[PDB]
Amino acid sequence: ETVPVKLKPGMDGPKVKQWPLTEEKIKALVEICTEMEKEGKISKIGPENPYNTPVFAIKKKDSTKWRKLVDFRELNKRTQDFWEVIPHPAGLKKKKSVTVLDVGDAYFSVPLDEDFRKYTAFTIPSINNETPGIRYQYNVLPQGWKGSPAIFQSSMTKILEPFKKQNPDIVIYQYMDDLYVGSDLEIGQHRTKIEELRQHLLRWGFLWMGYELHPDKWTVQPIVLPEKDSWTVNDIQKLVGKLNWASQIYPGIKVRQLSKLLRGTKALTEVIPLTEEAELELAENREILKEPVHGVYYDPSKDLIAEIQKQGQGQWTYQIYQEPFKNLKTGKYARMRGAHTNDVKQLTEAVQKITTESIVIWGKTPKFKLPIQKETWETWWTEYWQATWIPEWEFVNTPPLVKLWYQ
Amino acid sequence: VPISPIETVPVKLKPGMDGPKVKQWPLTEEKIKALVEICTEMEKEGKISKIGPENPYNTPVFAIKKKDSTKWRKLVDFRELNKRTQDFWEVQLGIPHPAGLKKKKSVTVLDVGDAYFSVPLDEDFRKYTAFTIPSINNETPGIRYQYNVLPQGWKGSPAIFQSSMTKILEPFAAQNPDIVIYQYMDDLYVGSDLEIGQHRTKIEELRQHLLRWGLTTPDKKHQKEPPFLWMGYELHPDKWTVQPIVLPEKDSWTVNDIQKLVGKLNWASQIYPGIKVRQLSKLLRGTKALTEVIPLTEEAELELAENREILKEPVHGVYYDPSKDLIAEIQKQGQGQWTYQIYQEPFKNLKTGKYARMRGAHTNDVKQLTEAVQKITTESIVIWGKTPKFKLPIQKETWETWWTEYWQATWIPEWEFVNTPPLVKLWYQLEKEPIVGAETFYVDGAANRETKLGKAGYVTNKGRQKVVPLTNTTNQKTELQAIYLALQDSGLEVNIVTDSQYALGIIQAQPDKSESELVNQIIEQLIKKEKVYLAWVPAHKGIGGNEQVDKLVSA
Ligand SMILES: Cc1cc(/C=C/C#N)cc(C)c1Nc1ccnc(Nc2ccc(C#N)cc2)n1
Ligand SMILES: C=C(C)[C@H]1CCc2c(c(C)cc(O)c(=O)c2O)C1
Ligand SMILES: [Mn+2]
Ligand SMILES: [Mn+2]
Repeated sequence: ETVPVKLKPGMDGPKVKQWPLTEEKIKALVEICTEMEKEGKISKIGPENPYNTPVFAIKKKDSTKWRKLVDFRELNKRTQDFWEVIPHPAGLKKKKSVTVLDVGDAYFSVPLDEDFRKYTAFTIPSINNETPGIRYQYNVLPQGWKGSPAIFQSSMTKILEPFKKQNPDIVIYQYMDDLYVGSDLEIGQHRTKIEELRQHLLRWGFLWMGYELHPDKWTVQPIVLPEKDSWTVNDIQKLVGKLNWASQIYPGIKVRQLSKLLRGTKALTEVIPLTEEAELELAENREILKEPVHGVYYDPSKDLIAEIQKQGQGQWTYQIYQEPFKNLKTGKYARMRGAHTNDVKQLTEAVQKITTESIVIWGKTPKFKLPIQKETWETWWTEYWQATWIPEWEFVNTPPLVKLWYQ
Repeated sequence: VPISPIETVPVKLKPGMDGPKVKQWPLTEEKIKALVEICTEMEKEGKISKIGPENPYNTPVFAIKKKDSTKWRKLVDFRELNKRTQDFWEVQLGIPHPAGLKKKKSVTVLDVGDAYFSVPLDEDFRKYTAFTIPSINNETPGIRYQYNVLPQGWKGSPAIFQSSMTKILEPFAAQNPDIVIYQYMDDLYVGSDLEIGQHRTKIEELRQHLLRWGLTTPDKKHQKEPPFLWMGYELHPDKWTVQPIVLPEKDSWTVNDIQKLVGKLNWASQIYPGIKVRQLSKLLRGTKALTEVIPLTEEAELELAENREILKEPVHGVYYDPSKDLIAEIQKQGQGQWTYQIYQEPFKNLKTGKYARMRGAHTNDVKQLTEAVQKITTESIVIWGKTPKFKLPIQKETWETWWTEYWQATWIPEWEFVNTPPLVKLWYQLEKEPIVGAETFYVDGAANRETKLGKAGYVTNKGRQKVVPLTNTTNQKTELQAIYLALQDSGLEVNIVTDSQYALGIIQAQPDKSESELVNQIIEQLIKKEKVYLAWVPAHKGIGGNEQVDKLVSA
């Protein structure tokens, strides 16, 4: 049977243009859709259906099996809002380990309400516009649709009752196509319970992949002031600048003693010995920075904003917040990936990592502000994307001064 | 002999709307007899059907003489029904670009101006297509008709016809992967490479395939044969171009004339290499309104004149050979203009093109080159489904220095340096640490919001000082002026300390050309220095060099 669904009142279906696809992606999508059509998952549609949602292809990693990904951002925003009868696992973020599981295939075993199907239309375009684009619409619950985990909930709730009752300490959370499973087990039983879980699912009617995370191992990032034996006028100028900035987050910060070191027009490279009034003030200020911020709270009706700064030689810093200067999370990615060759691949990898963390902690994705030209991002993100969801984003074109102060 | 019917598409009016109820216009006795004759055969052919008085919808019908012929033609004005008809999925959004097509030995053109009326219109939607032929003298109830097939002029006819035609051709194309089929309009075009011997066979098989739907296709030699005039181009069996581009010879140019010229040069730029249009589009800075008869700067005539020497003789592009690699070459022209050519074999261009920077006051060559590359990349994906290999005028070393130090993430796909001046280069590099032994200039500006008077100056560690009185100026301006003074009065190496976020935001943006001559002067100064370290400090935090110079310019 089919639980009904409608759009938010005011609102017609999505009419989003399909963006140019490379030849490799088109062949992959043609092959995939051909077999999904055979299987009744999707059906060809006519011109009386004016809706459209973008679609592209992504090879999950270290592999050669393409996935088809539909960008339901617009439909999601546009489809009414599906309360049931979750708010959040405040302890998923606490659990030693967490394994992420692709359970999206389950969705294709529930039919979609015939009156809503038209809204899931998508086009596989042709190179150089030479033949008409192949049009299709979903007949079953589609992956990437927010209605999808919601409607299927009931069915997933009872599909997991056995495992959940026999393992009352394991935390299982579900976001879009993804099942998040967290436990303090030692990292080898943890795997047994997982590869159990899926055998317990793959009985129950590519879920073999795993992405292990360690929330207890994340990796926050306060502000730090340098510890030096000899300070030049420039070191002190940079220090006073950083402290002036931090005083916008922490009220007790004070500079005056450090500022009064730089009395006179001195050469930037001149060494300046610190007064005891200075070295006290610097000390009290270090203390204040070890305390956490004041009045910082999450307000689940508000959007999460994520900012990212390129710190060079492969490092990237970021902050998540809802209110300016009220950081809920800050971090750094002095990882490898991506370069030393490719800036954009690194940025794409960072966005995915931050999104994953945001899902685990608050159960929703943040709106990204990206240090890159819109034209450069749009032309390349899909070539490195590997997640089944897609967050929102906007572009930053003015270099932020606070760049250094977060590294 | 049985024939498969053509399934109809369910059509609806937009929600909340009802059919059209437009009044029929009064016609001349002559036009009515003509319409009656015309409608009579259409009805005999099944295209339309007489309807009762129940139907309350109406659409105006007209009669237009055909280029002064002995014949008449009927025009049903569906503008009003079109506003109330649902939206459809246009699958002829874009036309394919000539540079993307494959070369075909043989290409036949089959007409289907008849198969268009074998396409039925959804039964429940027919009532909305009602129209009325007025009666002679208005003495009898006008003849009422409604359509049974896709009406010419109705919003959905194109989409429904094209999709119906595609659905029929779908199995033929698939089964015959050695031919290409394109449904532009009412004539069907089929190309191929196989010897004309068997290419004629394929055509006969297609006509046979179309007979399954009782669509006949009319067994003559269509008037259309290579070359074809299509979408502003000339398509030939092995080559393509634009059509004829002719630049008027004029003693007077008015906003329109220049807009018309820019249009031709833009359209021509896809195959004619080198085309420039900056000095022209610059003369149309921004108004709506023809005409004005604006004059041509000594650059417009020089830049345009160079155009004529490009379009002097015909230039043709080749077609795409999938088995061969695509290569894109870019050259800087200056004034923020760039030109590129895409080819697979040396000197044999598939297509060419230009790029122009967007609105902005500060920019640099590297950023412009990058934008050009992204544009070419996108266009390439659309036309060939792949990214070309790039040949660019910039040294690998320059590019590396640039992207590793730029605050934004950036990327260019697989490319190679091509040594053809003018090369793109980095004009100056700020230093990462303060310079030892170099004089430290603490700069500042200030201006009175009201009087607009300000001061710009600096003080250094060596006691050097300066404060200059300024008129007609803003805070942001004064702060840029102070930096300029420090640059002017310092040696080849220098440390500059400012408190202006605005000035830093501009130099951190790393421009090599600007719309503000102030910034241009500064740029010119940076270029002449050996080493420059720009430092920033917060205003009013009790700092030397800064607290002093601030007092000197505040007044
Ligand atoms: C887009 C298109 C327009 C017309 C025609 C439209 C009109 N009028 C005719 C055809 C057959 C096609 N389609 C394709 C697809 C792939 N390669 C080609 N090659 C190709 C086309 C025409 C000539 C010529 N002469 C040579 C090669 N054409
Ligand atoms: C509140 C103040 C002390 C005044 C006076 C100087 C002054 C002020 C401001 C806003 C900005 C500057 O960049 C600056 O250099 C100033 O000297 C404001
Ligand atoms: Mn200032
Ligand atoms: Mn000042």
